[PDB]
Amino acid sequence: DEDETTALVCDNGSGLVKAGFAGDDAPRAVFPSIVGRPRHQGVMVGMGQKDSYVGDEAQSKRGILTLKYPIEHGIITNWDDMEKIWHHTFYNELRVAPEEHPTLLTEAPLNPKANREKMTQIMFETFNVPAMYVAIQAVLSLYASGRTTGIVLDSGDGVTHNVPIYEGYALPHAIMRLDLAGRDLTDYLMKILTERGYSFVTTAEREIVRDIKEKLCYVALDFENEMATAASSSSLEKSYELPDGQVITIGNERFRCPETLFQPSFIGMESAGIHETTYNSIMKCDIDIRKDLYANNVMSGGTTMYPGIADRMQKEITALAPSTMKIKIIAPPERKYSVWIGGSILASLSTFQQMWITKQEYDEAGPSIVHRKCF
Amino acid sequence: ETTALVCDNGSGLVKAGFAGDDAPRAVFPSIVGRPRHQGVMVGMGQKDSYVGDEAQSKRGILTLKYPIEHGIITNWDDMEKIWHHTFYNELRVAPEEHPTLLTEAPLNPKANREKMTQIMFETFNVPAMYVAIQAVLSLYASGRTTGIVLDSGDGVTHNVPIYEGYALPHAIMRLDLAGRDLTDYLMKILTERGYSFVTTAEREIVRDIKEKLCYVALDFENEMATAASSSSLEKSYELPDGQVITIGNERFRCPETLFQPSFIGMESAGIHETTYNSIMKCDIDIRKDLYANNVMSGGTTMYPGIADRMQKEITALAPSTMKIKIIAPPERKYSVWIGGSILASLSTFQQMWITKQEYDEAGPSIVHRKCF
Amino acid sequence: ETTALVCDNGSGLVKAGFAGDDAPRAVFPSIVGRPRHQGVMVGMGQKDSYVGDEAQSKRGILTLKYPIEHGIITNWDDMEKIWHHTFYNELRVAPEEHPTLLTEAPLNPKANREKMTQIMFETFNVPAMYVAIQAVLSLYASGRTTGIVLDSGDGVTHNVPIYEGYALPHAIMRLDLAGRDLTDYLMKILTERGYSFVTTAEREIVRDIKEKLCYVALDFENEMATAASSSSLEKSYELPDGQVITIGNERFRCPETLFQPSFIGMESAGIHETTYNSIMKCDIDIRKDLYANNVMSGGTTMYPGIADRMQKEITALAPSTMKIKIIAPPERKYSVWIGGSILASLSTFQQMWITKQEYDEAGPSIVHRKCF
Amino acid sequence: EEEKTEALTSAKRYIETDPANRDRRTPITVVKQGFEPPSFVGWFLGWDDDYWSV
Amino acid sequence: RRVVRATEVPVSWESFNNGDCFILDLGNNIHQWCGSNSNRYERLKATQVSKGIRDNERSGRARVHVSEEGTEPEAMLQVLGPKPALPAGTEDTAKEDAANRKLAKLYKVSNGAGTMSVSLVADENPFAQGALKSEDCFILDHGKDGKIFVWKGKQANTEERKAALKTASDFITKMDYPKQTQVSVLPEGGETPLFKQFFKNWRDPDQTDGLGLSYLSSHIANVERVPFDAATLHTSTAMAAQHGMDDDGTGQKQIWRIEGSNKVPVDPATYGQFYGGDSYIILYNYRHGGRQGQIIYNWQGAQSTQDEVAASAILTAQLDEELGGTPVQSRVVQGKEPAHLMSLFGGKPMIIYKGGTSREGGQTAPASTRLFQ
Ligand SMILES: Nc1ncnc2c1ncn2[C@@H]1O[C@H](COP(=O)(O)OP(=O)(O)OP(=O)(O)O)[C@@H](O)[C@H]1O
Ligand SMILES: Nc1ncnc2c1ncn2[C@@H]1O[C@H](COP(=O)(O)OP(=O)(O)O)[C@@H](O)[C@H]1O
Ligand SMILES: Nc1ncnc2c1ncn2[C@@H]1O[C@H](COP(=O)(O)OP(=O)(O)O)[C@@H](O)[C@H]1O
Ligand SMILES: [Ca+2]
Ligand SMILES: [Ca+2]
Ligand SMILES: [Ca+2]
Ligand SMILES: [Ca+2]
Ligand SMILES: [Ca+2]
Ligand SMILES: [Ca+2]
Ligand SMILES: [Ca+2]
Repeated sequence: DEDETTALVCDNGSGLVKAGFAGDDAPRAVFPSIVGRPRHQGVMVGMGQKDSYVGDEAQSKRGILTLKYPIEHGIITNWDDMEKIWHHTFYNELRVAPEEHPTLLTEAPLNPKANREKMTQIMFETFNVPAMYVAIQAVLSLYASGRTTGIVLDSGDGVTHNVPIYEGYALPHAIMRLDLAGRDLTDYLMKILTERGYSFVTTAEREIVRDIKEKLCYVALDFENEMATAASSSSLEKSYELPDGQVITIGNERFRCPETLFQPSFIGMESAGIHETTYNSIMKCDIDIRKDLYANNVMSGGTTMYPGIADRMQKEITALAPSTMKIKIIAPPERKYSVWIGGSILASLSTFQQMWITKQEYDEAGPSIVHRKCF
Repeated sequence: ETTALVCDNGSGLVKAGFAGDDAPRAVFPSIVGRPRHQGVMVGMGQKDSYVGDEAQSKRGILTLKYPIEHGIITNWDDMEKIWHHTFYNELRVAPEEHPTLLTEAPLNPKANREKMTQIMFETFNVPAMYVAIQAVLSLYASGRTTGIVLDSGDGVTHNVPIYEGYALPHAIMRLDLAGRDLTDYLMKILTERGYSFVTTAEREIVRDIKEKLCYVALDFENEMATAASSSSLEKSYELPDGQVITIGNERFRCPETLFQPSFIGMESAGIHETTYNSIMKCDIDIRKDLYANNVMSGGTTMYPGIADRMQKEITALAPSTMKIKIIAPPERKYSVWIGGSILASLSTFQQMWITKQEYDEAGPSIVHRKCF
Repeated sequence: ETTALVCDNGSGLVKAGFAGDDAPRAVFPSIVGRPRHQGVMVGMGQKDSYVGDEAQSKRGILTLKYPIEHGIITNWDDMEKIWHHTFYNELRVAPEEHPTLLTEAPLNPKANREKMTQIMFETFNVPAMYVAIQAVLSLYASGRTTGIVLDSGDGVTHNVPIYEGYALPHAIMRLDLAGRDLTDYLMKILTERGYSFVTTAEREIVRDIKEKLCYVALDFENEMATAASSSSLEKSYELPDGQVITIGNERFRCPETLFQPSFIGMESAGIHETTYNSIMKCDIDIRKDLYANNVMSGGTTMYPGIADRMQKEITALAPSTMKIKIIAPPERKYSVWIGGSILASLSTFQQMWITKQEYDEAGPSIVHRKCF
Repeated sequence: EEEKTEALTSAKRYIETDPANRDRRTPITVVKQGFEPPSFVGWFLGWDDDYWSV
Repeated sequence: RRVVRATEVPVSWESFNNGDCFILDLGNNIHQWCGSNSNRYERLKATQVSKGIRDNERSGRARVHVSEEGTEPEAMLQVLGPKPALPAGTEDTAKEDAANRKLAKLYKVSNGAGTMSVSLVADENPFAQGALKSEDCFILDHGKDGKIFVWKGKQANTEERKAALKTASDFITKMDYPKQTQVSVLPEGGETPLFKQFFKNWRDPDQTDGLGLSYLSSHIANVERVPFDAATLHTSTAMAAQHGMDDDGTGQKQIWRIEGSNKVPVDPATYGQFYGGDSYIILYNYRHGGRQGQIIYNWQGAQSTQDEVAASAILTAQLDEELGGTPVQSRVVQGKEPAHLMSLFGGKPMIIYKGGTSREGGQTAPASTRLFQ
C-alpha cells in the first residue's frame, strides 16, 4: 500500500479555497477567497470592529463591506490579501501550525513565473513550512478519475484550460488556456439582467447574481430551437427570491448565460468555444493518440457543473470529429472537488517524497528552485 | 530433456520461439522507444526505455530507434535490450536452462560474431549456443540443397547461391534496398495527394498501408495508362485517428523501386538482373539446377504478383534454351525460423552446440571453427 | 512589347511587380480581414471584406485570415480576392494582355498546380503563364547555377540542392517550421513575463516584436547563463496603446526553434541537420561545391547571427577537409522575385510560356508537362 | 580585439614553424582599415581607395 | 481501502457489484469497469493492473477500455449477457484490508545450509522486493483462486528449481486447493503483474524516477575549446588542380556578352578583351582525344550588376541544356580564374577594361588618358 503522511493540500482557486489534509476523502475547509473592508462610517464604539474580514464572515457582512478577490484570472495580484487568506486557512480553519506540515499547492498552466517564485517565498519565509510543491490542476483532475490517458477541461472561476495527457506523459505544446470562466459568466448575467429591469451593480449584488447563476442556469442542447421555445411559450421561466424579499423571474437568460462558453463572441472575444478549444487541442497531438483522447474527455471544475453541458459537449465534439470515432465524456458528480482529491492522492503517494522542495534546497538555490523541481 | 530456442534477429521484425514448432511463437518488431516528453503523472509506471511491441503500442509519445540497420548490428546496448525483452518478457523463460540458436546475415564481419558470442555467454549465461545463416535455413525449409535464394527483408536484399548445401561467397551479392526504402518512397509519393507523414511514429502507418494495399504490376506502362484513364483501382484506407485517405496509382508504383532503383535515385541494378549477375559468377556446369531453384524468402516477397513478374523478367534476359520456375511458399516470411527449428531439433545437432566450458577454455573465438 | 508580370505569392507576403525591374512594386501581406463587430453608423464606407494593407490599417475591428497555411492553399475564394487586389488595385493593370509568372514551393500537392491554372485562364484570362520553383530563382538571383538553397519564409522551410540548374528531386527536404510557428511560439513564451496575446491583431504585433527584437545566439547555454546572471540583454518595446514591455532571454529563445525543433514539440531535426542530410543524399563528387555554395533565402533567414550559427553547426557535422561558405546576400528577402523578374524578361524565354491555345486543347494538365 | 591579439600570436608561431629557416625577428606591423601603407597596398591588383567608403 | 488486491471471480453478471472495480480480460481486448460507489484507490489499482496485463502479459498487443455504468460496450454485453440490476456495494471498511493482508504465503527453497529446506519467509503482504534473494527459489501461494508462482533466481542451482516445482505441485493436494490451480514459473525480470501486487513498491530496473528527461533525438554543436596550431598552415598544402583540362587551350571557342536581356557574340578579333562591368559566356570545344567534350565558362565582372550576372547564369543553364547536357559548367569571377581559362587565348594577356554596357546608358565611351597595370 501507501505510507501515511501529514501533508496539507490547499487548492487556492480564483473563487474558492479548498483546504484539508492529505489522505482524506473531502476537503475540510471550503470557503470563498475574498477580503472585505468597510466602506461606511463606524459610529458605535466597541464590539470588535475589525479593519478587514476574510472568508465566510465577509459573506455574512457583505452589505457594509467592499469585497476584493486577490486572485484574478489565476494570477495573484494583491499579495497581502493572499497572505491574509493563507493565515486564515492555516490558523482559523485547519487550526494547525504550518511548521510541521508539508504543503501542496495548485496552479493553472501558463501563468507567469513570478507567481511561482512569490508563492515559494511566502511559503518558505513567512509560514516556515518544511516542504512545498506546486502542481498543475488538470493533472490532479486526471489523478482523481483514476485514469492515465485523457484530455482534461478544467474550468474554474478564472481560468478554463485544456491539458492532454497520454499514459503519464503530458504534451505541453498542446495545452490550451482561455480566460473565460465563471467571473465572465457572472458579469455577462449582470449585463443581461438589465433587459428585464433588474439592476445589479455592487459586489454583494455580484455575489447574489452568482447565486442565481448557480441555482437556475442550464445549458441548452441546441440554442436556436430553445430561443424559439422560450419566445413561443412561458414554460421555461423560473423565479428567484432576493434576500430583501423581492421576487424576480427569468426566461431565456437561464440558457443565454452558459452559451458564452460555447460562443465567446457574446462578450466580444474572437476566440473559439470550448468544444473547438478541445478539438484543436486534440489536433495538435500527433496522429497515433487521437482515438484514446476522444474516448477520455474528462471535465472538472465548478463551471462544468451546469446541467446539460455534457450532452451539448458530446454533440459538438461528435459534429467536429470524424464519424468513425467513439466520443465519451466523463463527468463524475464529485468533479467540483476533483483537483483537491487528486492533490490528496498525489501527496500520499510513496513515490512523491523524493520530490518535495525542502527547506535547505530553497536556502541554497533561492526561489528559482521551483522551476527546476516542479513541472 | 530441455528444449532449444530459435531467435531470428531481423532488421525490422524479430522472430522467436521453441525448436520443434511449425511457426514462431513470437513475432514482434525490433525497435527501442525512448520518451520525448516529461512524465508528470508520477508513480504510474513510466519507464526510461520501452522495448518492442509495447513501444509500438504507445508509439506517439516515443522516439523509435532500430538497433539493427542493413542486417548488421550497430547499436549493441539496444540489442541487449531486444534480447532481454525476448527472453524474459516475451518467451518467459530462463536463458540458463535453454540452448539458443541464432541466425546471422550472410557476409557478417567476424567481430560482430565474436561480440554476439560474448554477450550471449557472459550476460545471459546460456549453456549452449550456435550461429547459422539466413539463406541456407531458407533453402533447408524449402526442402532443397542447391538453389539461389533472394532474401529481401527490411534492411537488405541478399542473393545467395548455395551448391551442395553450402553457400558460394564469391557470388553472394548484397543490394541495399528493402521495405524500409519502399516505405520511405511511399512517404515521398503520398505528398502529392496532400498527406504528410514525417516522423518515425507514422512511418509505421505508411508501412501498414504498404502491407495492406500494394501489388506488383506485371506490365507497368499499361497499368499506369489504365490508372490514368479509369478509377477501378483506387481504394481507401482508414487512418487510426478517423480520417480516410484514398490511394490510386501509388498502389503499384511503390513495389516498382525493387525493379527500378532509379525511382529513389539509386544507380544500382534491379532485383531481377542482380540474380543474373550472381548466377553468371557461378561455374558453368551448375547453372542448370541453379536456374530451376529460385527460392524467394523474406517479408517483401509477399506482394501479390511478384512471382509472375520475376518469372517474366528472368525469362526475358536468360536464354530461351532453358526453363525458369519461381517458387514462393506461403510461409516465406517465417522460412528462416522454420529452417532453424528443423536444424535445432535434429538427432545430430547435440554435438554441434558450443557448450559453456568450450567457450571457457577457448574464449570468443571457437565460434569461427564450429559455426562453419 | 507587352511587359510580363512576376507575382511571388508567399504564405505571409505577396511580392508583385513587372519583369525587368530591380525591386518589386507591390509588397503587401496576404490576409483577408472581415468585420466582427456591429456597424451602427449608416452610409460611410463599410465593406464586407478588406484585403492587404487596408486590413492591416483597420485590424483592431477585423478578424484576419491567411489563405495559405503551411504552403498549401486552403481557401481559394480568398486567394482569388488576393489576386484581384494585386492585379487591379496594386499594380493597377489589366491582366488580359500580360503573361504572368507564378512561383511555387517544391514537393507541393499536384492538385494546386492545375488549380492555379484553373483560375488564371478562366477568370483573369491571361495570355500565358508559367510556374517556377522558388529555390532555383533564388539561386539564379545570386548568379549561381550549382548550390544548395535554404528557403525559409512564413509557411515552410525547404532545403533544395541544385546541380547544373536543375533541382535534384531525391534530396529536396521540407520542414514545416517557419515564421508563423516562431510567432506562435513567441506568443506562448511571452506569457511567462505576464503578457497576454491571443487576438490575431496581437499576433501581428508579436510578429512585429519578433522582427525588431530577436537574434540567434552563437551558443545557447552560455547566452542563457549570461541572461540569467545580469540584465544586459533586456530590450524594451512600445505597444501601440503606449504600454512598454521588456523582454530578456526570449529575444534568442524564439530563433532557437529553427535549430532545436523540440521546443514546439517536433521529433524532426533542425535546419542544419536537414542541410547536412540533404547534402549527404547527393553523389560523392558534387559534395565539394554544395558545401561551398550554400545560399540563404526568405525573410526568416534575416535574424542577426543566423549565418555564423549555421556555419558553426554545419562545420561540426561536415568533415574537416571541407570548406564551408554560408552565403547571405542583403537582398535575400526578395531574391525569388529578382530571379523571376530576370528569368521572365529574357528574349529566349518566349517559347516556354504556356499559352491559351495548348491549354484549351489540352485541359488543366499542360502545367504538369511544360513546367518541370 | 581578441581576434587581433591571438592573431598576432598565431602570426608569430607561423613565423618560427616555417620549414625554410627565416629571420626570427621578422617584424609584425599592424595595419588599420582605411590607413594602409603603400607596402601593403602594392601587392594588390587594382586597389580602389573608395571601395569601403559608401 | 488501503491494501487493494485483485481476486479472480467467475465470469458472470452476478459476480459484479457496485462497490468494487472489475477487469474483464478477453485476450486482445481488456475492459475496465468502475463501480459508482468505488473509491479512488481501487480505481488506481484497477488502472495499474490493467496496464500491467497489457504491457507485460501481452507485450503491448492489447487495448484497454475503461467503462462505467450505462456505457458498457457491445463486447461486454455480448460476453456477459444482458445487464441485471446491480446489488449495490458495502462501504469499504478496515476488516477486508486485514483480509487482503492475509492472502499469500512467501516460502523459500534453498540448499545453502547443505540440505533440503522449505521455510516460510512471510505470511503478511505487502512483501519486500529485497526479500527475493537471487541465489534461491521462492514460492508465492495465492491458491484460494488457484495461483502458485515459482520464482527462480539467476544464481540458483538446478536441484533447487526442481525442488521448488515439486514443492509447488505438492501444495495442490495438501491444503486442498481446487482443481484448476495454475503453477506459473517465473524467472528474474519476467514477473507476472498478478505476482507483483503483493509487494511494496515493485521496481522494474529501467523505471523513471521523478519527472524524467527527454531524449530529444537531435543535438547541437558542443565542440571543445582547443587552441589552434599555426604550423598546419604552411604544412599539408594539398591541392586538387584540374581533372580534364589537360589541353593547352587553342581549341575552338565562342564568346558571348550579355546586354540587357540577350546575349550577342563578341567580335572575333577581340577574345581576351573583357569589360569589368559586363558578364560573358565562353563555350569551349575539346580537340583533345579524351572523348572530346565541351566546357561552358560563366565569367562575371566585379563591377557587373545583379541583372547581368543573373541573366548570365540563366543563359549558361539554357545553353547547357540545349546542347543535350553534355558540357559541364564552371562559374568564374574576376581574379579567380583557373590556369586553363587563361590559356584559352594562346599566350595573350587578359585585358580588362573599365565600364561596360547597361540597360539605360549603353556602351560607355573610353577615357582619353588610360592607365593599365
Ligand atoms: N504482405 C507484405 N507485403 C509487403 N511487405 C511486407 C509484407 N509483410 C511484411 N512485409 C515487410 O517485410 C519486412 C519484414 O520482413 P522480414 O521479417 O522477413 O524481414 P527481416 O528479417 O526483419 O529483415 P532482414 O532480413 O533484411 O534483416 C518489413 O519491411 C515489412 O513491412
Ligand atoms: N451548481 C453550479 N452551477 C454552475 N456553476 C457553479 C455551480 N457551483 C459552482 N459554480 C461555479 O464554479 C466557480 C468556482 O468553481 P471552482 O473551480 O470549484 O472554484 P475555483 O475556481 O476557485 O477553483 C464559481 O464561479 C461558480 O460560479
Ligand atoms: N527582419 C526580420 N527578422 C526576422 N524575421 C523576419 C524579418 N523580416 C521578415 N521576417 C519574417 O519573414 C516572413 C516572410 O518572409 P518572406 O519569405 O519574405 O515572405 P513569404 O514567406 O510570404 O514568402 C514573415 O513571417 C516575417 O516574420
Ligand atoms: Ca479550480
Ligand atoms: Ca531476415
Ligand atoms: Ca517565400
Ligand atoms: Ca470497495
Ligand atoms: Ca542456492
Ligand atoms: Ca554593366
Ligand atoms: Ca551538363
